Amino acid sequence: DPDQLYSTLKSILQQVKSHQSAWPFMEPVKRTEAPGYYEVIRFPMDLKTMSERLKNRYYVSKKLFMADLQRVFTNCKEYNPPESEYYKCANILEKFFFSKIKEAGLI
Amino acid sequence: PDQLYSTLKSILQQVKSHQSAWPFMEPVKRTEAPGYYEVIRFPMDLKTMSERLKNRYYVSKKLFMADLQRVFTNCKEYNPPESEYYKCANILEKFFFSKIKEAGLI
Ligand SMILES: CNC(=O)c1cc(OCC(=O)Nc2ccccc2)ccc1OC1CCOCC1
Ligand SMILES: CNC(=O)c1cc(OCC(=O)Nc2ccccc2)ccc1OC1CCOCC1
Repeated sequence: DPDQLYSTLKSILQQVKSHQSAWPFMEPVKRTEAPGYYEVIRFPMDLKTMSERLKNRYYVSKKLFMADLQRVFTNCKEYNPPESEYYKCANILEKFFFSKIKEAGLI
Repeated sequence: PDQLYSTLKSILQQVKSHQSAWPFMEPVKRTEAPGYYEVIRFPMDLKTMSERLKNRYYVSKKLFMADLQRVFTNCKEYNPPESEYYKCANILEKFFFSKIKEAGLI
């Protein structure tokens, strides 16, 4: 069922975006704010871009959606220090993310 | 190539000796983890990574990172956020990233 998947992913993504630790991940990181970011990170990802991909019917499987969302987190942990606010936010939001996937029974 | 090999060996060994590595040392058994292999399609562990290393599979940083990252993401996907295993995954992942940055791999 394609619109089953779509509705579930929309719901999940929207809850992730509304989470209080989502703020670092809402938009493409700007080169002005992140020194040499696009030299280090070859596959940049963010929640805006994920919203568009969703709207564009790109997420035809769980696996694709997970991959982009995990990329958000791995980009962040690759680039930032472990005790930085952004790294902490990545793990809080990841925990939340997994709890919402488990809730939905996405399999 | 033996530059890469030595660096990866060193990193992997340090990861395996870390006090939070214990959940990841061997393949998870279906007897101990209900429906694990239904949820997790690409299982990974540090024993298996040691073998792959010895087997000269890790010809690039990217391949090594991928398998090690998979160890953590498998664990977080399957376990509760406040479970001991989930906590260990993040402690060990932090340690891991600090060691790869130290070596100038990523
Ligand atoms: C997911 N967001 C980031 O990874 C990020 C990192 C940023 O880090 C700057 C920096 O100097 N980081 C750094 C510090 C020490 C060592 C290496 C990198 C700055 C803005 C960043 O993007 C956010 C995008 C919108 O929210 C505010 C900033
Ligand atoms: C990386 N290891 C695991 O993910 C794991 C999960 C296991 O599942 C236990 C379990 O019931 N987890 C669970 C708890 C609440 C809800 C769903 C699953 C069992 C053994 C597991 O690994 C073994 C424990 C450490 O010793 C060797 C491997």
